Amino acid sequence: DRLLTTRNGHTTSTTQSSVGVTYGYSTEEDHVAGPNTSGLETRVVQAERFFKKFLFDWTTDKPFGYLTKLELPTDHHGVFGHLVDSYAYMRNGWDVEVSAVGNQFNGGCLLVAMVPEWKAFDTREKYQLTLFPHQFISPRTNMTAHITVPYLGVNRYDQYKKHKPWTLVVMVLSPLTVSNTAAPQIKVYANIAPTYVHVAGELPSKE
Amino acid sequence: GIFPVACADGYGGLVTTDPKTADPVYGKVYNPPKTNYPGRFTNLLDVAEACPTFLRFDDGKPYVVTRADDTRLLAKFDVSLAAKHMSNTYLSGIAQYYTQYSGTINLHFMFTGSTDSKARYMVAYIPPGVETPPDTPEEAAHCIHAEWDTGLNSKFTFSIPYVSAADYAYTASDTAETTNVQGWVCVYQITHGKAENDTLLVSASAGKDFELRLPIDPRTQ
Amino acid sequence: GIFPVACADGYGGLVTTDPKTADPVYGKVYNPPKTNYPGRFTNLLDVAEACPTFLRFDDGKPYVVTRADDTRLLAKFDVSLAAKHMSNTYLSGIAQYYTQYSGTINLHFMFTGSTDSKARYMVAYIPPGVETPPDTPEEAAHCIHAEWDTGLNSKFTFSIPYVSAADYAYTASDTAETTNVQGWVCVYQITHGKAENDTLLVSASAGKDFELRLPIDPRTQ
Amino acid sequence: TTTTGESADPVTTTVENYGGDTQVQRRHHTDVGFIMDRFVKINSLSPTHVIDLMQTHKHGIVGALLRAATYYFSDLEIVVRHDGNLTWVPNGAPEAALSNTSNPTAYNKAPFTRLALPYTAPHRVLATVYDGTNKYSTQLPASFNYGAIQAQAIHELLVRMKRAELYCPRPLLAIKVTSQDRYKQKIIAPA
Amino acid sequence: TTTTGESADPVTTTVENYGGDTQVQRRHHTDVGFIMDRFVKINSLSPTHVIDLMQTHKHGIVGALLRAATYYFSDLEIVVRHDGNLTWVPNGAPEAALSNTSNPTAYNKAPFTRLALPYTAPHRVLATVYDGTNKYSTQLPASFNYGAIQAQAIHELLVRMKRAELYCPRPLLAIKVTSQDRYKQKIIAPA
Amino acid sequence: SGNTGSIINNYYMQQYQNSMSTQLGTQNNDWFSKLASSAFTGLFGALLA
Amino acid sequence: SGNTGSIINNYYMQQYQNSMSTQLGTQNNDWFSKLASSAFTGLFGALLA
Repeated sequence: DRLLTTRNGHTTSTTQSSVGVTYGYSTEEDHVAGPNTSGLETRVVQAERFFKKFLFDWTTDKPFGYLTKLELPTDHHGVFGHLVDSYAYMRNGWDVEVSAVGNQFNGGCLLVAMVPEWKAFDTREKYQLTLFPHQFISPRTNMTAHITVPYLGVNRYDQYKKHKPWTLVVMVLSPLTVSNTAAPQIKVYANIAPTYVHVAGELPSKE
Repeated sequence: GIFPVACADGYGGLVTTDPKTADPVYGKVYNPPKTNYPGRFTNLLDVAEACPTFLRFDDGKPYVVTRADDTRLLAKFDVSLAAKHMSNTYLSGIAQYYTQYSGTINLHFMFTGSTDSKARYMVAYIPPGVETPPDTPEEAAHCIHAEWDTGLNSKFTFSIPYVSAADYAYTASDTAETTNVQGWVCVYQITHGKAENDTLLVSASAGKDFELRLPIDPRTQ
Repeated sequence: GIFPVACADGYGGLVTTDPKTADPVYGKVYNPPKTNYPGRFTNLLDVAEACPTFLRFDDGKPYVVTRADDTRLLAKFDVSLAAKHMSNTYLSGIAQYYTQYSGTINLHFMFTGSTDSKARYMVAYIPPGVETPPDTPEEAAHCIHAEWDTGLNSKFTFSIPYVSAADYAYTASDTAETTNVQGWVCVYQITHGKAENDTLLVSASAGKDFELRLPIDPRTQ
Repeated sequence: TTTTGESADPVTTTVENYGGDTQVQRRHHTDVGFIMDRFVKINSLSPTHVIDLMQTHKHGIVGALLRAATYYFSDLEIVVRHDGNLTWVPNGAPEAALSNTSNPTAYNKAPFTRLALPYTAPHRVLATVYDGTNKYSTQLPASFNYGAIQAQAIHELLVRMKRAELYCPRPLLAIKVTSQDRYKQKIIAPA
Repeated sequence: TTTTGESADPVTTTVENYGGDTQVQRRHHTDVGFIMDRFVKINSLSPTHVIDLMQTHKHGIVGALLRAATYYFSDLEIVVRHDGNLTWVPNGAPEAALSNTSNPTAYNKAPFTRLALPYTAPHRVLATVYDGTNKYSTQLPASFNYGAIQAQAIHELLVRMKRAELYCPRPLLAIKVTSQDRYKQKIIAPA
Repeated sequence: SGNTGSIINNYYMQQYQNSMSTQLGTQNNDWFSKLASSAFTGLFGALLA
Repeated sequence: SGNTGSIINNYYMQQYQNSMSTQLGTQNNDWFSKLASSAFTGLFGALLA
């Protein structure tokens, strides 16, 4: 029983096949109160909760190297999204959980990693994608991957509408294998939650 | 024998801002005493703080006039030391010699009206991120802002906060820069009573944490 | 008089890797604080140890597939940072910038099979001295080797020992080099049950005593 | 040693597992600060040049290594072989300033000019890659530079990272191998 | 904060008024002594030149800054690129003295000559502007100088204010703006 | 000092390197420093936070 | 330091030779060092030597 239940605000998620959580680059957050915000930043806890996003269909035909990515933050239709439209500057980290649920009779292996400052990777570079915070998902072992990362970047605060620091990436390491008893394919979903949300610079009304 | 020494290539050239001193040639001169001479200043910002100077509006006046019509936006300008409105201030005069800055810039509004002229104003800092500054107090109200009315006290001071991604900002503006990188300041007139034609003088000064770094000689010579 | 000094011939030229420092010209700049910035690394090998990366096999896959036929040699490769199979690893990425090395290189095997796919593998280090690596587990058994089976734990790690005459070895391979100077690594498949088409991911990382010396800039520019 | 590979938890086995002795190692040469601390040539040049460490060659020891990190920080040293006097200007300066002498200007002295320059950007740290959707009003922000230099002509430019700090490592590749087993090349040997 | 503007008493509000935190500042770069302490070029030259800091360019960092003060004081350093030997003479000397060698004369040594000179005027301090109704028996008193120099030819003259002291600040102007909002100009950026 | 950063002591005596200042009686005569430090910082009136 | 081996102290003050780093509170912030030192070294399971 590798039973883990994560909580973010009024939302919870529990897995019975976890392999732990991978913390990336740091285990804490840098100082969220720097000179660049004067004293005007504030924390908006109502945004620290899970939202969902479909990633892709893990099918037998997708080979090693097949890669799907999701640049964060992404389109949000909740309070987080409203924040992005109401404040000039924000910062937050991410608590990511990804599911690739098929069954024990499937085979293959996915690599899920959080990458800072994305750039399309050369196929040779894919062999070294493990230098980034990551975790694997292999049907014989687990159905969930969980990574937690801090905010980072050259600016203590950002303008998400112009730059996306983190970008989630899931890639086929070994192709999915199916048998008569396995799931025919595996839909991969993401359950993400922003952490330590801070905003600064109240923008005007659009009216 | 004598001391071996390697004269290194790459070193020794004169550099206009070097940290050395020349060799002297005319020694023993005692200057006339200048003890306690008045008006000395040792840091530009000390004066930049103590002596506020005027912004430039419209025709080229250091003030804003109360609108008699239905428009409430008295004035609007880029939060930039290179702003047109800031072009005559001592603050910008200094700023041109530095590459970057950070800190608070303070604005001062001084009503010039008659004893029977009354008004209520509002100043707001519109951070960057919006396409165009709001021409309405109602829309601007959602920003960091302050309102104040006319009375016994003629001056009202407001601090424009430093809020940006980077810790510092450029004092200059690049030609590719469409919208001002640091946002705008909007001054509105909520209302007035018999205040037509009366004036509002606005000036600016450095705040307690205003800072300029990286000296630069940019003017055409 | 003044201090006599001999300016020595042979000294003073600039050398791209010299241990001196230039004379400064623009003083007193205080940087924005970067206290506690995440993900810092101070020695390449710290990451080379913590982050293993993948070997390249066959078509160009980071894994080996279980043979359904009667051949048991899953893979074989030169123990060389210049090995073809090692060409995509971060370890080799670093190694190219150094002339020599010594130490343990660790290999990691991670079974990707289904819960009902079972297998037993064997890895062996064939030191130099033989003409060709054995294609049989039986022959390889006489070398330093390890066997392990499939189960609850997917990963199995093995250390390739540093065994050579000299204390160090070249990271590069000379063209005259026929047989790999440091030997080979052979991965065998003892057996498997319903494991056809299943995969074995193999990666590599630096060991506790892995060491690189003598920086070098060898790539064509 | 078997482990749960999926967790991505680091595992470093040692030769002791089968009877060996792990030895002593000395990793001075792989120290980041040390390794990046040498001069590297900048190939593209022009009478007015804006110092950008990314103009460094991508396979050069410094360039490759720099690119194997997402964020960095350092002071700098430069060596410039130029005609006429050399004028440097800090990050953020109007190009026009380069013409003025009161900005650090080094008067020509043969054979070249070696200088010590400070990090002068407005960010807490710089990046080698920047995923800007825009970053405006493989393009990196204009602010990512070490100032600019100008002279009647600029023949050579060597750059040296002092006090380097690297963060968030990313892919570092070796020469791709076509040869069946190893990449073989002529290694120096006495004649 | 409201106040009685008319009194001209200084008022410095802070962002705390509406919930902010005033930060830390470091004003080394705006220190008078430091800022005026760099070389500046003197454009008009002639085989016999009387050193006058006002010949400095009015928009140059040093010139502009100097002119933004009514009274000043400083020692001086000069760099002169000349043909033949250079002779300097203190404030108050008959022009004829420049021909004599026993006055500080620096024998030609390539590429130029760098010297350290003392304030040598007879006044407790000098001025950048002097409202003389006459001042005789935009013209500044003859006594407002740092001596004179002469050589067969004088190609360049750089001057450096040491130990500067500025008093009674006066107007310092920026480039006038014609553009609707800001003065925009090409700022250095990597290519 | 301002823009001078030599660790080593000067080779020439002070009375040659610079002119000697005299007095008739540096001090904290910094009108502008005093002036700026004397600026009203508070808030005139009653507050309701 | 790295690749600097001068026995003698520098002639120019530190504030000129280098930029001054500031803080808002070097340290043992070496994620990767920690990471590498945390690697499992043992052997999972029972041993029979």
